[PDB]
Amino acid sequence: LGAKALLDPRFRLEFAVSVMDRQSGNVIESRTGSQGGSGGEKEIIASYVL
Amino acid sequence: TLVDALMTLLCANPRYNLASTGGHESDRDLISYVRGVSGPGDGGEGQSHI
Repeated sequence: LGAKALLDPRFRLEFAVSVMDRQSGNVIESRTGSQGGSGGEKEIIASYVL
Repeated sequence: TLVDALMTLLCANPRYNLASTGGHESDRDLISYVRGVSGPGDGGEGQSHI
């Protein structure tokens, strides 16, 4: 991992997903690391981002 | 989660939520079940996720 961090651009960032309300810019829910979510939770996020 | 609860009894080091990653890795600890941590809360100090 380290020898990726030190020489490759796209390994210097952690990615995260957030949910925002139309009527409010306040976070409704944001997820990264320790998903702790059912299998069905994953596949939605997957398909939508892709 | 029900199956995870049962699995804590039969195993030396049961891998919780295994079927989420097709056999790759486990995501959840043991304590969060006791704490009833309903997913990862929002970063605005949260406390609504436990």
